Amino acid sequence: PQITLWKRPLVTIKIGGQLKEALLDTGADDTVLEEMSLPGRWKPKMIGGIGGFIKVRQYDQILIEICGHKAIGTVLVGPTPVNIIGRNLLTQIGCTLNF
Amino acid sequence: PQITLWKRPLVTIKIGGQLKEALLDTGADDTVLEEMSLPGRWKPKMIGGIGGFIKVRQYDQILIEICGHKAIGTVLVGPTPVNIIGRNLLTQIGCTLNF
Ligand SMILES: CCC[C@@]1(CCc2ccccc2)CC(O)=C([C@H](CC)c2cccc(NS(=O)(=O)c3ccc(C(F)(F)F)cn3)c2)C(=O)O1
Repeated sequence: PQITLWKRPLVTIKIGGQLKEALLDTGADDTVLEEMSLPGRWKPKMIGGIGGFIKVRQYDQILIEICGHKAIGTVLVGPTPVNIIGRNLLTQIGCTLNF
Repeated sequence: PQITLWKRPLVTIKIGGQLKEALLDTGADDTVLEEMSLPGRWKPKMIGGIGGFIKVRQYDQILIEICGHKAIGTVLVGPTPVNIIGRNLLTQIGCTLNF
């Protein structure tokens, strides 16, 4: 698809058989999801946004479908205003910025 | 321009006669720049992101050049860790996400 930016670029994702809404965010290095359970072990990560740093749980090799497109990679879980799909997964589904 | 997302989508902008580097961010509602002076009236605003909220100064009807493309709109100025071009100006240069 081609997504214009007049509205927030919110898509449906699927993770652990659950549908969720997520923001496609080209300013994010990483993908950050609201509190949920994921399989396997996690490792600690600190990430920075406009309001400062947050502590998140890093889960590697997580299956996630984004607007119909399969991706498998790192997902961080922590206090975030919205589920964010960052460049690590935007690259996997073939996403570019065009103007 | 077609921009891949392997790396941070950083572009050159021109604002108030100054050349600056800025992040194209499809997740930001608003454009927010690190501290600088801008002409005209401003009002205080609070904006949220990862890490919580920051206080910014809001300047309307500001002209910016983004990779050669002229855009006018609201520019916020405050303690952001990076210059961010958000959707309010990305729409004006006809920027889309494609996959
Ligand atoms: C996962 C980190 C995300 C990011 C990284 C910025 C960065 C880059 C390189 C180095 C250091 C830091 C990019 C980003 O889009 C935001 C948020 C949206 C998630 C953001 C950016 C710009 C402005 C706002 N505030 S706002 O009022 O314009 C706004 C508020 C809420 C939302 C919502 F959709 F997320 F809800 C979007 N925009 C928020 C942020 O806070 O940091």
